[PDB]
Amino acid sequence: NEKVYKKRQGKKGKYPSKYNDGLIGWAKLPIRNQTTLDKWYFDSDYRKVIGVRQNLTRKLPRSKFLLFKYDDEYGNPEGRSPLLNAYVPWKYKVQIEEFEAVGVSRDLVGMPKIGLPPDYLGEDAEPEKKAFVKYCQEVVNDLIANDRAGLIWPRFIDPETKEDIFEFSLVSRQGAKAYDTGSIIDRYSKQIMMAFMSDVLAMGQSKYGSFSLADSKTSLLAMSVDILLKQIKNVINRDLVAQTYALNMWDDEEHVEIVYDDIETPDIESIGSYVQKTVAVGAMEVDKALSDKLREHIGLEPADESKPVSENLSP
Amino acid sequence: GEVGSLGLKVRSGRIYEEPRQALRFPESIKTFQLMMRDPSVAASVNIIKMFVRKVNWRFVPPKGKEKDAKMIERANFFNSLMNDMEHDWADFINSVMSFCTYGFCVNEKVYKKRQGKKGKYPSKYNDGLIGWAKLPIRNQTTLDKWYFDSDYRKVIGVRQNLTRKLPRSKFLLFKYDDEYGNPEGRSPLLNAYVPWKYKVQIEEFEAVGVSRDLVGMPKIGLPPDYLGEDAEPEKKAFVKYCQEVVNDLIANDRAGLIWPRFIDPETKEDIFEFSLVSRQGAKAYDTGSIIDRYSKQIMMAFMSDVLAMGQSKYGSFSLADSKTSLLAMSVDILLKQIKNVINRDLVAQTYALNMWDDEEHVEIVYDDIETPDIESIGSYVQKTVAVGAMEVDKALSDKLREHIGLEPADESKPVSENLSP
Amino acid sequence: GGINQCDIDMRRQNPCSVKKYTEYGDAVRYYG
Amino acid sequence: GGINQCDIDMRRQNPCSVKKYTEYGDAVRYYGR
Repeated sequence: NEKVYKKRQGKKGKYPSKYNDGLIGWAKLPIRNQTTLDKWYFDSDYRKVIGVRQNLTRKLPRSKFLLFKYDDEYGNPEGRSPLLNAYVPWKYKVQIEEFEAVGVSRDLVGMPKIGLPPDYLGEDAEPEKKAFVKYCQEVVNDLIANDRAGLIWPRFIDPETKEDIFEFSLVSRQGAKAYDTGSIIDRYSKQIMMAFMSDVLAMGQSKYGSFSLADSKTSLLAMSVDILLKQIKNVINRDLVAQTYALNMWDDEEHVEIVYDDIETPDIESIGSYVQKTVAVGAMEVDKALSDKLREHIGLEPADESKPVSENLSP
Repeated sequence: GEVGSLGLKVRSGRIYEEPRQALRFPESIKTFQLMMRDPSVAASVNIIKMFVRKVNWRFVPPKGKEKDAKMIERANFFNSLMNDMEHDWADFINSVMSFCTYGFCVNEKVYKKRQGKKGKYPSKYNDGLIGWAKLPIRNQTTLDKWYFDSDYRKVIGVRQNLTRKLPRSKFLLFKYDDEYGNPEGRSPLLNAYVPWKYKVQIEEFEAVGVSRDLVGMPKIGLPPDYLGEDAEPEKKAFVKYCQEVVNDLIANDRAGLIWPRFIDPETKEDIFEFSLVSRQGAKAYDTGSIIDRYSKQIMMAFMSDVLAMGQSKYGSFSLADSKTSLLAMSVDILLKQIKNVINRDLVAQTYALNMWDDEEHVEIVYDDIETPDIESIGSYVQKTVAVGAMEVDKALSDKLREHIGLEPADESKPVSENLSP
Repeated sequence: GGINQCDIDMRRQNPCSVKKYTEYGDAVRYYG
Repeated sequence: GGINQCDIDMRRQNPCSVKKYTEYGDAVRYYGR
């Protein structure tokens, strides 16, 4: 995400703004595509070289863009996508599924089969035989299992070989499929969901977990999301915030960080129980902080003492 | 500054982002109509739409400064102007909900002028102020080309091919899952193609299979002499009767048969038989469990398992509740996305064109899909105010009363005490 | 059996024939 | 059977047939039958 700065300059510029202070800012990209970066430029001993092109040239410098790596362990710019540790079950599942679909497609058990003597099939065959073959073709292409379904077939047990010559029957298989594909595919799907730790997708919301980070019952996937959010926060802090803080001048030691709230509010009843059972005995001291935290847990903002609730409109 | 660019495919103006030919603008429009036919897909993208049409919208001052009189009067102008449009706000949302089926929904804004009966696009109010009317509207099958801008960076303009090529700032575009900043975004139907294609064909094989299950069908075997035109009238009469027997045989009370039987001394086999055709095998794959797997996978893609499982006692659709369902939160992301498009789009256009040029703007908000669980809320406050923590406020006494469905109480008239015993 | 509609209609003209409860096609016909 | 996409169309034109409720390759075409 290449940072593209901006100056208000009283609007009237390439990147218009709305606050007239003539201060530096950001606009446009970010953005950028992963499939464009061709080569990553190193730096001598390979230590701390976060620079790549975007294929005169369009090479970008190290400090102009932000890099968000998933599981950076060896300092590889590409990091490690979660799909990597789910490649194999995916391939197995897709293969088996395609084999299953093909097998269902070619399940020719029960199809009508008509046995005619060879002399019937041909071009020099008598016109009646050609009509016979044509009617057999119509039967094959049109016969269904409606209520007047039936058949009047010619038949003749030849004196020799003691077998009929005209043979109408349904093709039959004398075996069963070795492996049960459905269970295999379900197992591989379960493994895939295990790889991303997204069991809640199939199993459903369990009473032993929740999506609240601040809760004591945070789910594993929620914890992974927390790790991702912390990574994003740290990258943002060391990157663009620092660049804006320095370049725009000011040059203050202490920087301002970005923070994020919770995905879902914790169990309200549990918080209430905790507060009730710990404050009526003492322990936790009531202050403005609790009074705003609980009230924003409800969904409000710190109470305005300027307008308290009436006494008349009450008991 | 802009050392890079968002070059996705740049083939011929048309976005060739998706490597699958079927799922591209000329054909993706064709495919999405097909995929909407299946009830599993259709219900999945219909529950999401229902949620959006259910919530309400109200214009409010920003996060702070809710006390300012100038801001509060501006909201009253916007709220009244929202309903002034010839198509109700809800109707606009319904047109927006083409969102899910295609991934984007252009809406060319049309601005009515000086409020005042007059004409062109008539409207109530006569404060000679600018306003909105008519389209929105728009359909996804009309947009042919998206005009670029030099280096392909930040080019939000497209035509409507007779042709009605529109500029960048004339319309609102909504992106579902904008990833590489492509105009079309990504429809939720995109990650449900594979299950759907598998589900539909295997269903279709099942229906054909039932129709072509000829086990038990009556088969009559006659000597070749009987079958023909030169056969003796007696033989031809026999064949005719067999035709009616085939055509009219049922399993009624008087069902039965009196057939000729002659075991040929040669070959030791009978010549005439009436027999029911029999199969000597079983179908390999169980189609029933196969379809069920894909149906769950389709619902998993849209995270609409509530359609199958049903409403649970630990899941809820209320956004403000602490147990929001996965699907319910998805509409929130969609709901927030529209609010984000509001940034550059109509309100800013309405604000800027009408002049003013104020730093703080007016933003639109949404309410909750369903009211949060009162019993938890009730247990919370009643058992935490007697200890302290909560400071009772007008906001508290208003939200709690609004949860039931009431409005902020007027202190002018209180409830009586003479009856209260 | 039922592989020819013209045959189907011709056989429906016969008055001395049993009347079945449900027949093929009686699910998408406006007038039964 | 039905393999040649060709023979099928020729056999799809013969008036004297039965209107099948569903056949192969039906749900992937918009203009159904």
